[PDB]
Amino acid sequence: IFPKQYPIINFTTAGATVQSYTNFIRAVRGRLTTGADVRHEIPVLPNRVGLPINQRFILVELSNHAELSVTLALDVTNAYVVGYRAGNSAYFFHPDNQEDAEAITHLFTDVQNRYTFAFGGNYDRLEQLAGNLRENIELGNGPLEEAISALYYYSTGGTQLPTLARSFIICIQMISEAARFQYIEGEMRTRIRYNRRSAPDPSVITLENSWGRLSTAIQESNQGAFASPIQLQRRNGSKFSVYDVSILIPIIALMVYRCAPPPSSQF
Ligand SMILES: Cc1nc2c(=O)[nH]c(N)nc2o1
Repeated sequence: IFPKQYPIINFTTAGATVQSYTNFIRAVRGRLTTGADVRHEIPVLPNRVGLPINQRFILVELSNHAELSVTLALDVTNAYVVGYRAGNSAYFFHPDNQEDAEAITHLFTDVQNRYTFAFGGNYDRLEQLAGNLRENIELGNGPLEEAISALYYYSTGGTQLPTLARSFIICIQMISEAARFQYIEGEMRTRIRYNRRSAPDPSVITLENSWGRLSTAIQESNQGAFASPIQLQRRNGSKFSVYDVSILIPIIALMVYRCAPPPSSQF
């Protein structure tokens, strides 16, 4: 068979319970990073520069209430959704470079049908197709169920790219972004409990737009002190400035590898 299969984590849009989602995200997090290499207490993702293909991706099996199954391919280096497998058909986003395309040539290799989009799943482009911004795309267990279904039905015919793109944006935020920020995870949990389905408010949006930035600052921050104030956005849109790692402790969960580690302070 394929030289070792990447670890898969299951999640179903059936028993909508807060803890099931918490366990889901928790598993994904621990599945991505080994736990070592933490810049100022915050965990760091493996550097792609020396990360072998056999340690490049993670899979997430999404079961729908109507017994549907889709498997997304997450990139360990930054929880990037590269594609998915709808049964025996696979779809991947247009890679940004050679190495990535070469790396992509490993996911769902046993598929009878394999395809690659002309566009990229990156928010900026994905939103164009969806014809709606993230602030107009609702999140929650409800929208998630719909999303998973849409991905599954792409291969049949009833696809509609706008809907397809929107479906991806949902899965991305609820799975990937939720793992990146404990804060976002909480937002989804709040929704699920009260069976609430709503669009991500300013605070959530900004964090997504600042993941890499924060990762850079947190790593280059001497003794935790941020070299320059990073203006984040509050729930009502009003901007507030962050000055230290301390504030981000309960917020950010995972950081992308930026620079070389310090004198291996993790022990
Ligand atoms: C976390 C994450 N953000 C994105 C994005 O914007 N696009 C794609 N394709 N995958 C992602 O994964």
